[PDB]
Amino acid sequence: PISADFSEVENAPSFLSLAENTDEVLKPYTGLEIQTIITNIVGDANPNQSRIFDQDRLRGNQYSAGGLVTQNAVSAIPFTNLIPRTIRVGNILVNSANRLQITETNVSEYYSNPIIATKLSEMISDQVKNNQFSTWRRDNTSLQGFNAFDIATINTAILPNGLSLESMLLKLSLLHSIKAMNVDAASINRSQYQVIDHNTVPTIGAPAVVGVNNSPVFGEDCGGNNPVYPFGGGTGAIAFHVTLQTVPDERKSYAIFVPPAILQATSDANEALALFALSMSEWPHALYTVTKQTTDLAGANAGQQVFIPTQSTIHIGGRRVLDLIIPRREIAPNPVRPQAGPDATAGAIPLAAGQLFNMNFIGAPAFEEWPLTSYLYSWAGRFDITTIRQYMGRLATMVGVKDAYWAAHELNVALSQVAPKMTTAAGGWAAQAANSAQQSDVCYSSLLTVTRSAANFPLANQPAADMRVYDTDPATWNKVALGLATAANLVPEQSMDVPFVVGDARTSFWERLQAIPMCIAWTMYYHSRGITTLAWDNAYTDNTNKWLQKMVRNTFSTTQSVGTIIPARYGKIVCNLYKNMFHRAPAYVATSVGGKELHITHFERWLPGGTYANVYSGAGAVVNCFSPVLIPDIWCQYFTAKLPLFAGAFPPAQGQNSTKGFNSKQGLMIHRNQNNNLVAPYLEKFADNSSYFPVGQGPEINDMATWNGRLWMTTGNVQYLDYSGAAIVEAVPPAGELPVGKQIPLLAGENAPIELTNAATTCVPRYSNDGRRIFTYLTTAQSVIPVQACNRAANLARSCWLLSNVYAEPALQALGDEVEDAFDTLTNSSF
Amino acid sequence: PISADFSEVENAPSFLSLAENTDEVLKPYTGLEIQTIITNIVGDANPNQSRIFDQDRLRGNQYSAGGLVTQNAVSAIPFTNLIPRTIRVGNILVNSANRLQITETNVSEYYSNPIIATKLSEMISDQVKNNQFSTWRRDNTSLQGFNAFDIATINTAILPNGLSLESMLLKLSLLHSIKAMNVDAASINRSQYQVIDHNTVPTIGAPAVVGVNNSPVFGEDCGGNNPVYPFGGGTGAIAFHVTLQTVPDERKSYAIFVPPAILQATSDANEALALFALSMSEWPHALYTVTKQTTDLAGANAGQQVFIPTQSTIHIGGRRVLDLIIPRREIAPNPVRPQAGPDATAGAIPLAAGQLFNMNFIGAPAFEEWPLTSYLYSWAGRFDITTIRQYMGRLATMVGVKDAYWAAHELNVALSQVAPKMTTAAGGWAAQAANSAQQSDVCYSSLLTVTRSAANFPLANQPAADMRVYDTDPATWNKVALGLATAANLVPEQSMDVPFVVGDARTSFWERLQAIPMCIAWTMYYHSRGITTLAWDNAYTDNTNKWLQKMVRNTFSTTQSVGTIIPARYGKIVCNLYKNMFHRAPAYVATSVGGKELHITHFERWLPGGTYANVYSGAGAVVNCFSPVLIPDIWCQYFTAKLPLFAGAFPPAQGQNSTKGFNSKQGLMIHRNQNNNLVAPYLEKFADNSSYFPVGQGPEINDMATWNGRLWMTTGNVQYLDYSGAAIVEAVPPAGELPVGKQIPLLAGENAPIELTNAATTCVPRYSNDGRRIFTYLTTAQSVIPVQACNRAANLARSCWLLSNVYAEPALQALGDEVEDAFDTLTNSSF
Repeated sequence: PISADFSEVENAPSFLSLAENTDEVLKPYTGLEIQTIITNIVGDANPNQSRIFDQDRLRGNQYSAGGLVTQNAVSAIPFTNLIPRTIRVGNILVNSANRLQITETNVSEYYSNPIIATKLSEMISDQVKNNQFSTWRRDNTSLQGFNAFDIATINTAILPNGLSLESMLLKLSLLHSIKAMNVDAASINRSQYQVIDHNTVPTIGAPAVVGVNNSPVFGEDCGGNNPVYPFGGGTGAIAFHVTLQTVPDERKSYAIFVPPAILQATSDANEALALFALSMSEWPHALYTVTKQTTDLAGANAGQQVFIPTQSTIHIGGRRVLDLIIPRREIAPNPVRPQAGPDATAGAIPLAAGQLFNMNFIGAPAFEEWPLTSYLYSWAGRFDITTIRQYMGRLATMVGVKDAYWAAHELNVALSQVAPKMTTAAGGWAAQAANSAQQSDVCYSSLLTVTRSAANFPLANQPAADMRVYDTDPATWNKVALGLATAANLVPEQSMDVPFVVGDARTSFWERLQAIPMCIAWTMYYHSRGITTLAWDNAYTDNTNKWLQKMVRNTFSTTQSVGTIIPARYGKIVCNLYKNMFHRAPAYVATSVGGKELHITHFERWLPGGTYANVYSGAGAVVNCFSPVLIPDIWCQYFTAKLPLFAGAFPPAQGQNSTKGFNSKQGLMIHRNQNNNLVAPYLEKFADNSSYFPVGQGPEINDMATWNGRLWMTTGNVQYLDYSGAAIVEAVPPAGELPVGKQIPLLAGENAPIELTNAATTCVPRYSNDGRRIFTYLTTAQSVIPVQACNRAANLARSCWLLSNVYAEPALQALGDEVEDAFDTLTNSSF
Repeated sequence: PISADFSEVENAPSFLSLAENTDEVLKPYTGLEIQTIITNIVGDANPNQSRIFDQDRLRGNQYSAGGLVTQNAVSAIPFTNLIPRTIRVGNILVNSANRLQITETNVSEYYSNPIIATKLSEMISDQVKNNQFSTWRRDNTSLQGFNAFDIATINTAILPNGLSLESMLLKLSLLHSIKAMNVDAASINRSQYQVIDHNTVPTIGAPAVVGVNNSPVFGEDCGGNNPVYPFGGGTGAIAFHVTLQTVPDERKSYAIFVPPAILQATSDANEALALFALSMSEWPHALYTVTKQTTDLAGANAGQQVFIPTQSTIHIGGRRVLDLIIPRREIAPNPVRPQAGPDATAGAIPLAAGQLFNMNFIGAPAFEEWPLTSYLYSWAGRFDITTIRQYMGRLATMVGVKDAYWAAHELNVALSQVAPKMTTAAGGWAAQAANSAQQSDVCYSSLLTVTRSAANFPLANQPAADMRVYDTDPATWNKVALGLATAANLVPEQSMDVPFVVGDARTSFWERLQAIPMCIAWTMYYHSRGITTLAWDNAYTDNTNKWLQKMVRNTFSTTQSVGTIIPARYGKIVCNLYKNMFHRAPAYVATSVGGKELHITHFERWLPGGTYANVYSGAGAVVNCFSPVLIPDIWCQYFTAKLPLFAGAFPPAQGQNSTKGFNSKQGLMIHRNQNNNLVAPYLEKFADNSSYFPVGQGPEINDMATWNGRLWMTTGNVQYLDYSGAAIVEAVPPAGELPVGKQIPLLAGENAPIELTNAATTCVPRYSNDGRRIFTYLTTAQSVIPVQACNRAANLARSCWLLSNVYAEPALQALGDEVEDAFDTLTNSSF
């Protein structure tokens, strides 16, 4: 919450009390909490009436330090899943001189929720089979579409993991988030076409065109019609078998049963084989683009920019050769529909390729492999989000897809909503230049720089992994999609129990708002202890200060117990800084060591390797200091139930008292080194007895003093020196300049932020790369009013927002269970 | 205290309740109370870390009447003991075209705390002496360094006064305050080199050079090496005798015993004869200068200004011929060390004079007189404040010097910290011009103009006395420094019991802050009744209005009872306006009528003769009206525990209500004379029934109406006319202009005061020279919003400071009893 006076800066919760464990069961963060503040929609659903195109930013009055009120001053929503591979430089479109930002997961099978053979599986073994041991009979007890010698080779030795529908449901959770950009124009913001390319105005009118393999720079049309995989040059292979006898002799264990519940006479019914073959194989199969008509700032040069979404750059899968076994009607003996296959058509795209598809091959003979990047390229303009929604409802009737899609969905939001770093400026609204690394350099919500590609596409290098995600194995999928095994995370449901995000037009708006509390929780994690940006980068193996290696060691997921993931320590600190600070729990998955079942969130599955949230200067130079700051503060304050005390709104100037500090009555002291000219704030009592941290000590979490340090570097002329006033190794901003948010184009009657209002002031540097303590200093002449404001005998004029705090309770309808519809109050006893 | 809202303007204490008698014992005003607000030092002692050079002014935010906030706007500390005898005119140094400001005391012996012969004195009489009346023996019962016929002529008829160590301890309290300007550069402010010469920047680096008899203008090098006294051309005479038999036949009663406790093998031990001969004789012996390297505003013309401190212009003593009797070792009969004198050396300065000292004469023969202005000129570069401190500790071991030095020290502060008058301007920060009487015209803290010299130096005119101070007689000093008499103010002590100001580098900073509550108490005395400046000047003998003669008659110390000072009436009003308003008592001395012992402060020992605190206009013209206003208001408000209601901060504009007034519900009425155009505020009910005061009536103390009169002359267009709107004899400021504080040079990021913020608004004129009442008027058109603000139906936009009230409790350590030092916790039972 933002502050009305100093008596609620002072009576704000601490960090240690707000990072404690919580035993409450909390509702999921739906993204509607930020929505019902920054838009005209407070109540309920609105089809096309609510113009979300214009409602894309934080708006409010501001109050300057000089006593003036700015009327309509805006802060951008700082997250988008769209990297502009065509940049508007000099009011005209040119190709990007920048590589594409790629991520990579760490897909591996772990001990999920345990699995058990059903009464059908004990029925096949006990009866039938066991009874063929006396009758000399080799009859067929065919289950629904498969041979008895196909079920008999699967009702066998079961792996003791249990499956997690996570990788296939992130691919479904991911192509959904791509294919939901072409829904309308007044349902997708214009700010999220302007987050990186800020010299750009997209248009109401023509919607976005979600294309595939048509990006104009650095390869990236990975076979525009001769398609390969983007990660690794190769085309894969798919084969549609009717028996396991046809799978040649080599694979036969990798063979995936397509269950007959996902293909019924309810849809196109042959697109569902492509969503199944796309969920089970590999992401990405192709490099999707989003092309939209844009215009420059005044509006002359209307062209079409090419974007590439971030979730088409996430390398997940490792299954490139699929052998799919198809249900054979009711019951038939083993044999162009040889054995009564319902279908296997190619698609809708003509696809002149290496096997030369013509326009749409209908073919399910015995072996006869196709390519897989080709077979998925043909079904790349057909995957609209309504079809994905009803496919999810057909999945939900046989397995439990409610909680696993929401965990996979905020996994998508965790590694897909990606934000440009910062720019250091004095006032408000600085950005970068065009055709430069600094405009396109970009970070996660975890304050962690996204790796861009090193060489031209399709890639042979395979960069380091970023996140540990699970996967469906084919061998357990073949028996849980067939009634032969069951678990507690796999209990089936109805299509009403599909989450609200699926098949809705408002996903590109909601998913960029779900990523803001992730960066608030990581932002408050990285700012309680200020280790700049250099003592985070080369911190994993520094032989100085064993404390710092323990910090970076524990933050990441590098431990195990039995064959399963032990989640990270200190990512539960971020999770508790999410549940306490937002009163809403993030979605976990299950992992079991043995018996004991414990929970791991995207807060606990990151991996080491990679630099952190850097800040740039006005001329593009690196200012690796402060702390890993991303989005501007007011996001890390206003949209918050309980923000810890060191991060706080400087309260408005009401009477004679505006902004004060914390003095030696709270256990603090002034540093006051060698020279008489520069003095430091009221830091801790340990600050004068250190000067360099001991090899197992770090910055003590004091929010009286971190407040009191950002209270001094808001003055506008500070230097970040030393215990003795000497320089540091770290790059310092050129003046009294702070990291400030990204500037987007304005509208009519709508202003830019004024002075340290769209800034990030909380990033107080306290721990240099060398292990020495960083002190913020002022001249003796220019520190009298800050020292007396700490002593409550003066006041400091600071700028603020003129908003008020509401923070409503959760709705739990979210446009996803509108079961009030009159035709099921009467079909209600039958459920 | 400054006001948060109007409900604490209204609920402020009155004048009559705040001038009442108080029975509390209060702590002394140490000067640390102003310090712990206007500087970075709140806690404790700081050797050279704390740069007091830059921490020399009141700093804070301001709020204009137009709703704007000024960030760092400064008010100067308006007191210094340094008159610039070299003025920087046109960025370059020239000699002053102005005479030197001189004061003069009224040294006389009064009935102090009574004195009584000890057991040693009754031992000399009863035994020895009385027993020589039977034995025909003329033996020597020598006490410590003197003959028995030297003690026998002093153990005699004792005067019934008792001595007061006041004149010698003001001379010691005075040369200390001169010789503490050469301690450092970052321990003395730069504002106090800029109080009169405001076109000047002194430098960190080279310290001040405390010279002697080297001033370049109007004589003032009173014998640069042939030295005379500055007050009266003459050189004096000193003689170092060993017996009273050598003192020729003429003086012999004026002969001063030098006690052997001030000269021990602990120091130079011969400088203490010069501090003794300087305490006992005459002030000043020479005209000390303080030369410091200064630079102009931008910084080009680095030169050295010559200053003369105010306490080297205070004429105290009347003893020009000293005959000092020296202790003769243990025991020896009467006789270049003839009779075992320890020493009598000349000094360190070569001193080509009328007796022609060469460099350092060591000489104690029998009579052989030296000059005294010569003997003290040689010990004029050696009196550093550490030696003065240990000399004070050697005095404190034999007599009680704790309370008498503090009374003599705030006597020094009372008649040494001296401030330039005012300049009338509309906004903030007006000063005077260079090489003009008006820049150098200057006042006490008692709102009383300092007399400058009439003719060239050494002076034969001897101006009128300013203050009644006591003195040590030699005849009682010869027996209280010898064990023959004792009193209650003379009980001996330890060197730990020497006050904290002695020998510390921070005296020039602390003494200018001790003088601010003196001028607050006198400022609130002179403003409760507004008698302008003309009915104070020629008010002592005006045959009109017997009330006014009683005011000026009683304010000054012109009464007696028995042979001792009766202190002034109405200076106890100022003393009670000090103890009630500051919760800290000023240091008294003792005077006894007989039996009854009563107390007289520098508040009760001033003398008539002399003009009062005039105000100048922008062009230098005299504006003798208002009331004797000196320092700007915020000093007479913020640094205050309980400021009476007529002086009050106009509260800040918070909501719709900012500043209101007092109407006929509080017993007031509007004057409303002959013409319909000009109307006056809500004055008293007596204001319309007077028009001229009766010959025994004066302005009734009403703080509802004095507030309401400064509430109208803050508007910016008033005239001070009459009962009928006619002019007055007094000089009126040229427009709606008020007396405003002195402008000093600014620093980086540091502003000037804006509009009536560094002003003195409390000086409401209410009593003309003619005995007629002065009314403040507005036009009928421009008085509707003030009248309705009095009726609480409107608001007035006034400017204010954005500070807050703290006013801490006294410390009582003050860097003067750091007895916690580990080597006397173990030597603690032995004290």
